[PDB]
Amino acid sequence: KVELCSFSGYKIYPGHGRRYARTDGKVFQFLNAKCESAFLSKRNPRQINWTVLYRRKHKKG
Amino acid sequence: SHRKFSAPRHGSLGFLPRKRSSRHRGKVKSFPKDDPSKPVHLTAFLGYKAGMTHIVREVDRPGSKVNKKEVVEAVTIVETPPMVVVGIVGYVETPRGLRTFKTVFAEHISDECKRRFYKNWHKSKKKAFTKYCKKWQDEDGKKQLEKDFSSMKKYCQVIRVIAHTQMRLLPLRQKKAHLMEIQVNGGTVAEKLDWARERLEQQVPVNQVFGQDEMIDVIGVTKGKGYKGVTSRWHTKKLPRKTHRGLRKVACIGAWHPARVAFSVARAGQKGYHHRTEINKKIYKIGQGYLIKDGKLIKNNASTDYDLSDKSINPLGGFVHYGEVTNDFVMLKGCVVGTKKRVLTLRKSLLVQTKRRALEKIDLKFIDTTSKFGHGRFQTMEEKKAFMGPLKKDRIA
Amino acid sequence: SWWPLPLLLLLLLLLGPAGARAQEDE
Amino acid sequence: SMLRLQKRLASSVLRCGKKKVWLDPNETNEIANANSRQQIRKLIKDGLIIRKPVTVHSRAR
Amino acid sequence: VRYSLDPENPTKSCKSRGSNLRVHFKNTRETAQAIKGMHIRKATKYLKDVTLQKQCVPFRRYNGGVGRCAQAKQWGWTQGRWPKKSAEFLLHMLKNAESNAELKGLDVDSLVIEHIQVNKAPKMRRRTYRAHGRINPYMSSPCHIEMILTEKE
RNA sequence: AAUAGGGAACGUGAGCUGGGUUUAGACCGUCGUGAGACAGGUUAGUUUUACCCUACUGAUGAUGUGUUGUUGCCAUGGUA
RNA sequence: AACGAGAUUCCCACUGUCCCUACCUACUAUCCAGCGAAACCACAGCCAAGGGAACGGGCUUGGCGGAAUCAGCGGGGAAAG
RNA sequence: GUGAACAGCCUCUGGCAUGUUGGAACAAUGUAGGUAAGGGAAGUCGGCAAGCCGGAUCCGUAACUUCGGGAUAAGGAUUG
Ligand SMILES: O=C(c1ccc(-n2nnc3cccnc32)cc1)N(c1ncccc1Cl)[C@@H]1CCCNC1
Ligand SMILES: [Mg+2]
Ligand SMILES: [Mg+2]
Repeated sequence: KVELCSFSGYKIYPGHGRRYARTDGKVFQFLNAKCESAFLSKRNPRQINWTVLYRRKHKKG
Repeated sequence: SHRKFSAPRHGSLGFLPRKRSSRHRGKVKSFPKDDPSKPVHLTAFLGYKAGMTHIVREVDRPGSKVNKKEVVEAVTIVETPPMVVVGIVGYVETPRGLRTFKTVFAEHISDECKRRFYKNWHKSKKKAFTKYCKKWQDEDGKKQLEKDFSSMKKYCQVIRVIAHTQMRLLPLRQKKAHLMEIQVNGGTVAEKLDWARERLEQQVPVNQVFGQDEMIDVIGVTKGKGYKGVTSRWHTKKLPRKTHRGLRKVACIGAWHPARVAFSVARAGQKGYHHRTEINKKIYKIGQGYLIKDGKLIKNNASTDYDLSDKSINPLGGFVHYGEVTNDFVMLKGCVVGTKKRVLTLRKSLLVQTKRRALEKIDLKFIDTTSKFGHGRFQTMEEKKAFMGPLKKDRIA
Repeated sequence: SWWPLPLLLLLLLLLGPAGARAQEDE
Repeated sequence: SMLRLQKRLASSVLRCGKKKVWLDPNETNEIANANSRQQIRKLIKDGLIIRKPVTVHSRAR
Repeated sequence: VRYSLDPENPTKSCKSRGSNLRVHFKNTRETAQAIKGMHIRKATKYLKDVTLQKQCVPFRRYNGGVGRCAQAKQWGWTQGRWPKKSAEFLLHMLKNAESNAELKGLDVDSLVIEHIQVNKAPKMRRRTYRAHGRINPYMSSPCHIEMILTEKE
């Protein structure tokens, strides 16, 4: 199954990336360590530019 | 006396002259021993590894927890253009071993065989086999060239085939063909020799030699690591930090009374670039590469029954350090001896096995061709600019 | 010129003592 | 063509350091013909030996 | 003066000598073996290439520690080295030999280096300063060079 | 699975470490008139050299085939 | 009590000390041009066993024994001082 | 200039050619400097070595005490 990453909203193919689980039962998907680190750096995707949630708030392409 | 704590030998003494091998092309030390009850076929084949990807497949295995689930597997792919048969060798059995009876080369020989017969193709007059091709055409040489087949048929009992690769179909720099010498294991030695007289100077593809979900050997020379120390060549333990004159050394290298260092001890030298044989590598897919121009270029590799997408197995951005695979390929589960772009010889296994891991049918579901030149996340160039959209790339119309 | 001059006597003086000490078993 | 003397004599008559003195490298043999301080003062007036001012050390920021 | 092994015909001969000159004996011995029997227009063209490092000198006798080059395969040897000072002095009096040849009236398209030997000169000393207050010598080891040239026929 | 016993100059300090022992400082106890003594206790205490020969490990090469090249065979040695 | 470059035991924090190593950087080592020593040295330098001043490199009986060398290496020379 | 500062770091006046040599290469082993997933003394005679903590402001500080101390105890919060 082909999923989406929980930080940047890009698409993860099976074989790639890393999955993360927190003690409150939430499970997250990351496709590289650039997305994995900023999630662990208590940081919100909507400010950084390359992510999909930035392309949705601002009317980008 | 008596170490107080048992521990086994570091490294194997069965590979003990850890030496730069005297060959770049892997040498088949042993072809599969035959009986004449089988139909006539080849046993070995040259190929060049391009790189690795991974895969997804619905693995059928009753008993296991792997059963009826998708499981990723590392796969290498090996670019194999068809060989071209040039020579026939005959070996007569002696009480000292095999001995080459004589050889017969083809009526007219390619450019890239002849380049292998020189150390400087530039300075050469390109003169090899020029007087040998004129005994196929004169009346006197032709009756004693086909006499050398009839004497080959009478005395020698195992025959082999000299074939080379077509380097023109490859993205490398080399343009010297690699000239192998591979054993035919057919029926009688008359049918085994007539099968090669039929098919001199002709192509032999890789699907004619090997089959899908069949298990072979891989012979090649390893990645060369250079002159490395005791703790990296032999994986010896480091000494503590407080050690004067060095950490990465083996401390004692012998007792007093054998007053002489042993071969069994570990000491520094050349690591890597050794001739090795991996056994029991399963073939996952036989490729067919970049066919006829009626439909202009059907790429169509890595397009499984569950994919149904116009893909090609060369990844997005090309194979790193290799090039771009336009030929047939064989993809093998797991890691394979050698650097990228290195000649490795595939070979049918000597032993027979059942084991339930051989003889199982593998059916693919997915091959990624994502970019290996970074943390690539797209698989075709169509897929990217659907997601990425318009850019400042075109920006004129 | 040409004819130069003599140098100096070596005048060596002893120093070290059986390397780094060391005492035998008692 | 050793100009080490005239480099020294010009730094003592221009009241400066050895670094500061002398632009124009074309009149080599003329200023090598000097050996006096009065010879070196007639080259100051003829522009062959200049003072080459202080490296800028702006207190602006 | 008198040399080693005077030539069989001093009419068609030439000779040159350099004494007490500060080169290494062990370097100059082994490039004099490299041009023994060699024609004078080939020995010059060889000796220029030793300085340019296009063609090396095989160190056969005094070879301890000498590295393995690729350019010594021509000589049938493994070890070689490119002494440019040593190939400059016996190129400097290779010119002095052919200066005497036209001065006696000889043809320099026929001169071979028949006889060239190198033997030791008296050592001259200076000193180094080593650990714990000691003195050890830096002794220079110069050489005497003599060559005999002869028209070939 | 089992946590068998040993040897190789009580293997192994130009391989290490220096805890112990085993110099010189100091403290305590017993002993001696005393200086001092005590495998009795405690504490602080410089650990040098390979570039030689062989051995071992890798690296060129040597002999022989007229020269030179490609493809090979396996004596023997290792071996999981 | 205060203070110790004093001796010791535990705990928290921290960490490649360790599991178990890996990679990068400088300076070398390495190769070249030049310049260039010293300790050391009976003769020398492949072993197994025997005998022997009881632990040979040489001697006896066996095993065997091709030039010339390079980067390392620390078993031996009961290595040097 | 920064700063509590004759600290450290950077520059001007004034000096110098990198400390008795240059080139090419970037193997081992070293010397000196870093970094490391998960665990955190399991290493070791011993937490040796390295790493943590560190400035200043606002709070807040125990046992014990020769009432002076301890005490920058400890433990937090902040900093453009
Ligand atoms: O300098 C020496 C030193 C070392 C060896 C010799 N030797 N050894 N064998 C010798 C034969 C002849 C002559 N001298 C010889 C001489 C002196 N030191 C030293 N090292 C260890 C123990 C004692 C000392 Cl004093 C110093 C101490 C301070 C730190 N740096 C080292
Ligand atoms: Mg075989
Ligand atoms: Mg391993």
